[PDB]
Amino acid sequence: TKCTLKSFTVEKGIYQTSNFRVQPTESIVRFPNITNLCPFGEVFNATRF
Amino acid sequence: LTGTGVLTESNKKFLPFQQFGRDIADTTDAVRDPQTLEILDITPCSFGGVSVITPGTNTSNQVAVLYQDVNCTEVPVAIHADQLTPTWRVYSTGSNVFQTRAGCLIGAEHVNNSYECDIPIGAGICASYQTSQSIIAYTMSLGAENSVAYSNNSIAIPTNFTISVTTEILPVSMTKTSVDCTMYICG
Amino acid sequence: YTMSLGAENSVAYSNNSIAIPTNFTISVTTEILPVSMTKTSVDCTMYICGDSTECSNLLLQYGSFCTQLNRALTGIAVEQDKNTQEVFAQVKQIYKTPPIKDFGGFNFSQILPDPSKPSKRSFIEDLLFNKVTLADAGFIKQYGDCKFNGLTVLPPLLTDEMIAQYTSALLAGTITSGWTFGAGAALQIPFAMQMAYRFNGIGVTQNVLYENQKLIANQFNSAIGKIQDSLSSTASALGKLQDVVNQNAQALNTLVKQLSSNFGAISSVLNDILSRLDPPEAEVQIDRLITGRLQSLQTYVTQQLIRAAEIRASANLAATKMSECVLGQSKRVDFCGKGYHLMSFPQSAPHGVVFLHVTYVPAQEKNFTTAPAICHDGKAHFPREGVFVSNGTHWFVTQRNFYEPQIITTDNTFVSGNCDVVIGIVNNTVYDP
Amino acid sequence: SALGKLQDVVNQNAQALNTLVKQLSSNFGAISSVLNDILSRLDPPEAEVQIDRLITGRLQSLQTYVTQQLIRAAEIRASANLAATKMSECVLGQSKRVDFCGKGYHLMSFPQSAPHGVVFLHVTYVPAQEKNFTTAPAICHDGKAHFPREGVFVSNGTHWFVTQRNFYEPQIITTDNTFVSGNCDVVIGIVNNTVYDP
Ligand SMILES: *[C@@H]1O[C@H](CO)[C@@H](O[C@@H]2O[C@H](CO)[C@@H](O)[C@H](O)[C@H]2NC(C)=O)[C@H](O)[C@H]1NC(C)=O
Ligand SMILES: *[C@@H]1O[C@H](CO)[C@@H](O[C@@H]2O[C@H](CO)[C@@H](O)[C@H](O)[C@H]2NC(C)=O)[C@H](O)[C@H]1NC(C)=O
Ligand SMILES: *[C@@H]1O[C@H](CO)[C@@H](O[C@@H]2O[C@H](CO)[C@@H](O)[C@H](O)[C@H]2NC(C)=O)[C@H](O)[C@H]1NC(C)=O
Ligand SMILES: *[C@@H]1O[C@H](CO)[C@@H](O[C@@H]2O[C@H](CO)[C@@H](O)[C@H](O)[C@H]2NC(C)=O)[C@H](O)[C@H]1NC(C)=O
Ligand SMILES: *[C@@H]1O[C@H](CO)[C@@H](O[C@@H]2O[C@H](CO)[C@@H](O)[C@H](O)[C@H]2NC(C)=O)[C@H](O)[C@H]1NC(C)=O
Ligand SMILES: *[C@@H]1O[C@H](CO)[C@@H](O)[C@H](O)[C@H]1NC(C)=O
Ligand SMILES: *[C@@H]1O[C@H](CO)[C@@H](O)[C@H](O)[C@H]1NC(C)=O
Ligand SMILES: *[C@@H]1O[C@H](CO)[C@@H](O)[C@H](O)[C@H]1NC(C)=O
Ligand SMILES: *[C@@H]1O[C@H](CO)[C@@H](O)[C@H](O)[C@H]1NC(C)=O
Ligand SMILES: *[C@@H]1O[C@H](CO)[C@@H](O)[C@H](O)[C@H]1NC(C)=O
Ligand SMILES: *[C@@H]1O[C@H](CO)[C@@H](O)[C@H](O)[C@H]1NC(C)=O
Ligand SMILES: *[C@@H]1O[C@H](CO)[C@@H](O)[C@H](O)[C@H]1NC(C)=O
Ligand SMILES: *[C@@H]1O[C@H](CO)[C@@H](O)[C@H](O)[C@H]1NC(C)=O
Ligand SMILES: *[C@@H]1O[C@H](CO)[C@@H](O)[C@H](O)[C@H]1NC(C)=O
Ligand SMILES: *[C@@H]1O[C@H](CO)[C@@H](O)[C@H](O)[C@H]1NC(C)=O
Repeated sequence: TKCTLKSFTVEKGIYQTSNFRVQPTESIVRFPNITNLCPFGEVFNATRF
Repeated sequence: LTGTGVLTESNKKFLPFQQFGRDIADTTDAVRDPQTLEILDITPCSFGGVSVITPGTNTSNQVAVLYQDVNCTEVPVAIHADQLTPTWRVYSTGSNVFQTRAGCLIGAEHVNNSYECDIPIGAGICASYQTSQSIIAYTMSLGAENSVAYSNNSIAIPTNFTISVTTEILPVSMTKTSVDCTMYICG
Repeated sequence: YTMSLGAENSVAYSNNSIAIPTNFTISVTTEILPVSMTKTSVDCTMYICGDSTECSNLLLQYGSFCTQLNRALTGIAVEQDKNTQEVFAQVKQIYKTPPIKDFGGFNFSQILPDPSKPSKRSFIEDLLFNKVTLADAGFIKQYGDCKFNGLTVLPPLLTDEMIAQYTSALLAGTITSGWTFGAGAALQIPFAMQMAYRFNGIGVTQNVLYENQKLIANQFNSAIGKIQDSLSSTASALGKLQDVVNQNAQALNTLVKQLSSNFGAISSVLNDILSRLDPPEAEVQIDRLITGRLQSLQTYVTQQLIRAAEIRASANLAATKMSECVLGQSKRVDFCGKGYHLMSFPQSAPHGVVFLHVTYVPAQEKNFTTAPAICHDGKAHFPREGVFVSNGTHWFVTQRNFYEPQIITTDNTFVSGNCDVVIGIVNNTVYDP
Repeated sequence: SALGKLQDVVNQNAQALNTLVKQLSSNFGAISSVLNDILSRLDPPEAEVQIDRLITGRLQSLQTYVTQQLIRAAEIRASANLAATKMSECVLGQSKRVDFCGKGYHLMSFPQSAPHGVVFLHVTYVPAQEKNFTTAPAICHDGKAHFPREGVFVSNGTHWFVTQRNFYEPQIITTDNTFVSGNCDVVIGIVNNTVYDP
């Protein structure tokens, strides 16, 4: 309240403040099931080039 | 889609072909996990609905905190009390923890006696600094109750009187400000 | 068509012809006034830059726009609380009606609190609460179920139970004491004698009440019944109040919809801008977005300020009506319903008040011959309080607003001058008791 | 604190101005909030962009300040109109409007100036000490019903007086205090008594 009002002294009353309290945030990444795989198996391990 | 928030078990029933929920402002509300066919509600992790009740720093430095529309068990998870300074964890749990219809009030001693409102909190609850001294929260009083001894053949007539001088203050004028536009913008 | 102003009605004016009512009606009208808005609050940092450190750092360059917007909204909410406080909290104590309802035959059961109820609201209060739908709001309805997006609706300081208690105290004070409870300590008085006071206050002798008391009571009850029917029939009556709500909702809705605007940037989504462009140009894009959202917030705040000024004017008017209308008896014409004012009864409503104005309306009118004075013995006699009338043969003196002829006597009339001055004086005999 | 309402106003204006001053410290997206530094560090090709950013930001601040001033001035004008009406109907006359000139019945008012405002001292009359009495809406005397001209009938237990309704001043009931109308078979609650005839 003191800094949000830009003063070292605070009068009586109920002030509405901001939200300075930060919190550490982890990261998550989600993608669908891996499907639709190329023919690389038969391209690299092909019988004859 | 990408975003920031808290993922919680949802209650909705997404259609078989819908993936991402959406509010009326084209904003993500719930999502379907790409691997597990479960719907997760995304509640943003930030609380700005926090009010600080304080008596004047001249009188004391004790304060109370009001969190808007929360239960008293959801407070250390709504504001993430576990990742806060330990001096903020005083004002997230404890013994002075009232549950008003407006939210969670912390640091105010809940009393039963009603008094004239001093610092309005909300939903009929007002707080004040009183006696050794501490902050108290109470259902504000609307005035001392009374009963009129009314009957069809009884009248109350005054016999004395008082000349009362009351004071009504009304603002009349402001300060005649003047701004030099070009000097202010382009001095 | 070319709209008609009203029904043509020529008045049969004549220099010696007066029209005096012979009967009346006790009419109850309804006056609806808004008293408060919804105490909306916006978390500006979370609205503009919801959970994004870089966006918050960029927004911190723009100084204290965000702070002053929050301060303005807090002032608005405080002003609404003050408006409600000043309109309703005008009684020092909390009176309650006695169990006996011997109110001279008048039936107040539709405005006094209902005993078998937890909210202590009257029938009309329940009607008003059930006639204010919230299905057309959108944001104000979806937030009441819990729209957590940095926008919150603070609850009013005085709960509906407290507002009902205040209206109950005012109503009980008015019924059981008249106007004394407003000036100071409540001084009891039979309700019939209070209505006699009011009739004297409108220039109608008190006996008129006592000679037609039951009929008037029935009329009042009937009028209250009609009000019930109106509330039961027309939902749109409280339009104004609903409109207010709607307007606020629309504002909020507009504000919310502004989150979907690019304001000239490449995308309305902050994260896409951050991930897609290099910082030198992502900074320009986020500056565009910040300027756009700040302008939207400024427009919303200005509209809220103007609408709150409107609501403050309405609340001041409502407080003045409560002071001069309930706590007393006003002589201001059409200030407390059409007709001569008798009394008024407040009733709560969602973010507003509804006054039932009980007024007196002349109904059945008769033509009488009139004179400006009467000449008895060369002297001119004028009525002390009333007017001379003639049914064709004899001259009586009656009160102006109700035909009650009385023999002309030296106690009804006062002498002044002689009969050579007054233009239109007639000859008659002033009986001397 | 009694005159807080005035101070608030003053304070608000000050705050406004103060904020305006602090608004000169903002970049609004520019590379510096100081015009002199931008002019000393950049050529017109990019000084134009920086100064445009500064101009837009400061113009927005000015517009916000002006709109706030306009709305607050409208409020203060409404309050001043109310004060003018209060002076017209409160000092220069005698208002029967309840609570419009202080709690209680209005007697008079005295105005006093004050920095950016006025203070009304409302002198009002307030009943203090009260007594119960038995009352009747009217009294029969000779079959005919008598109603009080101004005031109500009261009884201290044995006798009946007629008193004005704002101050207990019991007077003997006579034919100059009461007027006749009809007969007393209609009034509900009427009581028998004698009307002394001078
Ligand atoms: C004044 O008007 C009222 C209503 O028009 C009259 O009351 C009516 O009286 C008749 C018989 O006299 C009844 O049949 C009606 O039912 C009454 N109306 C209502 C609404 O109750 C009243 O008599 C009139 N009085 C005078 C002096 O004209
Ligand atoms: C006042 O009017 C109400 C009507 O709103 C009366 O209530 C009705 O009373 C009758 C008989 O007493 C019942 O049959 C009805 O069911 C009641 N209706 C409601 C809605 O309560 C009430 O009795 C009247 N009071 C007096 C003293 O006459
Ligand atoms: C005007 O009113 C007076 C009094 O009301 C009438 O005088 C009385 O009229 C009744 C009949 O209506 C007679 O029985 C009385 O004898 C009359 N009294 C006197 C002293 O003569 C008068 O008749 C009315 N005149 C008109 C034209 O209606
Ligand atoms: C009510 O007041 C009246 C008058 O104020 C009292 O009348 C008294 O009557 C007796 C005999 O009739 C006189 O001797 C007294 O002088 C009267 N009093 C006065 C003040 O003049 C009456 O007694 C009072 N009754 C009650 C019950 O208080
Ligand atoms: C006031 O006095 C009159 C008498 O002058 C009372 O009238 C009598 O009433 C009774 C019953 O109430 C009848 O039996 C008598 O015949 C009536 N007398 C006359 C002359 O009419 C009247 O009741 C008294 N009032 C009160 C309230 O008691
Ligand atoms: C080719 O076969 C070997 C084993 O025989 C396997 O490890 C490798 O992954 C195969 N290559 C591709 C492209 O699948
Ligand atoms: C992904 O795989 C898991 C288990 O293999 C399965 O339960 C789930 O339904 C799959 N989802 C999709 C979208 O294929
Ligand atoms: C708080 O607890 C009550 C149960 O008493 C519950 O109804 C309410 O939903 C809870 N609040 C929230 C925000 O879930
Ligand atoms: C208030 O009263 C309730 C009973 O209604 C009681 O349970 C509670 O302990 C009381 N609290 C205080 C602080 O007196
Ligand atoms: C009225 O009150 C004043 C002051 O309290 C007192 O001096 C005076 O005697 C009182 N008058 C009566 C008639 O009681
Ligand atoms: C009064 O007289 C005029 C014409 O002289 C007539 O039009 C009107 O209807 C009359 N009204 C009554 C109540 O008699
Ligand atoms: C009225 O009376 C006066 C004397 O009192 C007389 O002079 C006059 O002629 C009379 N007028 C009429 C119309 O009777
Ligand atoms: C009314 O007007 C007529 C016509 O001019 C006139 O003869 C009569 O004296 C007037 N009477 C009054 C009372 O004005
Ligand atoms: C009037 O009577 C009521 C009924 O008991 C009582 O409570 C009250 O104190 C009385 N007041 C006076 C002034 O006698
Ligand atoms: C007052 O009411 C009672 C019953 O409630 C009745 O007996 C009495 O006659 C009434 N008195 C008056 C003056 O109305």
